[PDB]
Amino acid sequence: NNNKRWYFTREQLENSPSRRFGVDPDKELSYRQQAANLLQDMGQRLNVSQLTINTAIVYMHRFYMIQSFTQFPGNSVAPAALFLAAKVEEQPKKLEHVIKVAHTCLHPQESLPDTRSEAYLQQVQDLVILESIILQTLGFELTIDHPHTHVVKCTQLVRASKDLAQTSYFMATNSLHLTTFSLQYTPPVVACVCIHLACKWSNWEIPVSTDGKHWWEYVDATVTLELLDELTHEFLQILEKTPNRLC
Amino acid sequence: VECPFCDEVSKYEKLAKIGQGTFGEVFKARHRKTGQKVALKKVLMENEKEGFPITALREIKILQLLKHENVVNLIEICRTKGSIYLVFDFCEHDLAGLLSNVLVKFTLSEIKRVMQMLLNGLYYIHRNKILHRDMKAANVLITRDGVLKLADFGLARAFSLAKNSQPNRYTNRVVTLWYRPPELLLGERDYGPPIDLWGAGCIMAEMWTRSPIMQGNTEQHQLALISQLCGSITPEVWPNVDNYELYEKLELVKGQKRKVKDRLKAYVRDPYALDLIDKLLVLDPAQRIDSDDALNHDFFWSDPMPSDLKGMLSTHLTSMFEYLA
Amino acid sequence: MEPVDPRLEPWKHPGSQPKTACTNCYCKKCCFHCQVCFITKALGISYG
Ligand SMILES: Nc1ncnc2c1ncn2[C@@H]1O[C@H](COP(=O)(O)OP(=O)(O)NP(=O)(O)O)[C@@H](O)[C@H]1O
Ligand SMILES: [Mg+2]
Ligand SMILES: [Zn+2]
Ligand SMILES: [Zn+2]
Repeated sequence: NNNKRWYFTREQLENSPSRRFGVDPDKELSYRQQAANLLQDMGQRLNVSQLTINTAIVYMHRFYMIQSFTQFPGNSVAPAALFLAAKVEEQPKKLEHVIKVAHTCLHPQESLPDTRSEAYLQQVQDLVILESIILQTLGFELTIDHPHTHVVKCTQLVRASKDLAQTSYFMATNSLHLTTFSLQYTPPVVACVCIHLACKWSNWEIPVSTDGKHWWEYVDATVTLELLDELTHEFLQILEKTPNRLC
Repeated sequence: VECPFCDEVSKYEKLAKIGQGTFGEVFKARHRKTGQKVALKKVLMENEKEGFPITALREIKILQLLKHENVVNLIEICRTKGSIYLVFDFCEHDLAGLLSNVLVKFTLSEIKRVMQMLLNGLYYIHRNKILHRDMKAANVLITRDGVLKLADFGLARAFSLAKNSQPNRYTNRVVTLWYRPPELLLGERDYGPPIDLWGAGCIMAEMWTRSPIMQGNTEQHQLALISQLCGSITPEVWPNVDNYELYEKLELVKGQKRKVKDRLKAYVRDPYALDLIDKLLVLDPAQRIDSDDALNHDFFWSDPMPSDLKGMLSTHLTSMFEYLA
Repeated sequence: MEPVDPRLEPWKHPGSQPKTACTNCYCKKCCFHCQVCFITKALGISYG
């Protein structure tokens, strides 16, 4: 159950902590991707690796299977998550550097309170406090394996064209932003889902290894063709519900 | 606030302070239900600015990764509704402790056994791309049952197995001075597993000399002591030692000859133990022996063969009169 | 959005920051500048 600790059933994802406080399903699901966008913004501002970003998101997603958006605004939480994520992925940024970029993004209008005011110092603590709550909520489990590993590895193996490669990696970054697969399937499967998809679009049918295994069998042994079709369909429906789908 | 995965430290009942650190640094304690003996180590945060210390985070991340017979074991991470506490499996003694107590006796066979565990533990952590970076007799515990456990990963960090491309830039001022190898004193920043094998070499001598063989007062005094013991640091015995910035800008006696096996000859005696201590305390990292070879060196496979630490642990008495009568 | 060798250790990973500034132009190519322009522009998602 330790390895199964951060993996949930469709029902568990339904009876979330945010749900118990009147938040609606698609309401929640949006905060998730919103939070994931803010994280991807500040993270490119501070120039923290993609890996620092992906980890900051997985912290986010798990933080909200225990805590509720009600009590912890995903905009307060996101800075802290990314702050912690920096150290963890060995590209730390100074608490101040971050309190800055976090302010540029949630308040382009106003201007940074004085690094001496009561409000500034005050918040420098709110961030610090939040990181302590994120740490206790994730149970101090900080090592995050991502889909991008198994994706790269796999494309190299099938000698996928440069375009299929980049596209499969691109879809893994999105599964993190858009879906909660991160909370339902192991990274290797999600990587398989991303390659199966970039392949539909490329109408490429990866050859079946000489009298043997299918490509996804060199990425994960529990994957089945049936699953990959269901999850792909599931990923696309998510994509179909985004805002703009409703020089 | 909800916290299903970070228990209150109340499940444990404090029993004593282990050592003379700060107010509430390390505590001996027991699980109220199973009675399991643990050691509570408070995550220190007097320096608050970058929030939770990235150093504490590296410890936790590394400890959660390393699980081996010879590596201290982190049970869980607790909290007090604030402080964060690392909870380990309690080990009765630390090597520095036993070595200082000259009333505790070590047979040749039992020292072979201590070095074997120490090096098997180091083989492990290096294997998992981790540098200890603080090897010394005080960070090596030994359980009541005679099992050695590397401890104190507060300065550990991961390293890259890049024989390939670009140079790594790791923090240079690391490892207690008396056990710091040369490469680090000369400014080396792209170091690896050998900095711990040097430290494994000082601790080995202490197995016989009963105390730090190179107690420098300064970085320059340390290199000094190392030159007076191992031989002068020259490009002849350690190729390219030239390149180091500080190589020149640092006083550096140049006539010294290696006297390792001599200076220790008095204490150690056995030939195989002398040879190993000799191959571990080598100036050029690239030539310094490693855990894999050290473990297969004749010292471990020659009479007397390694034995358990039962005897040696019985010489550790309960008090004055047992020790003196 | 741009493939990075997973084999590289954490500290050896390149910064996410896109080479060029983010424009306000909406178009198949400006919508695919980086991972922020794609999430915000093309899919219309925003945190504020
Ligand atoms: N599991 C344990 N069981 C018993 N004593 C322990 C244990 N872990 C640590 N200690 C004691 O705490 C001291 C080690 O503290 P340590 O874990 O090395 O943290 P440190 O801060 O880096 N070293 P120090 O400054 O001496 O506290 C050791 O030398 C031991 O005496
Ligand atoms: Mg210590
Ligand atoms: Zn354009
Ligand atoms: Zn852009």
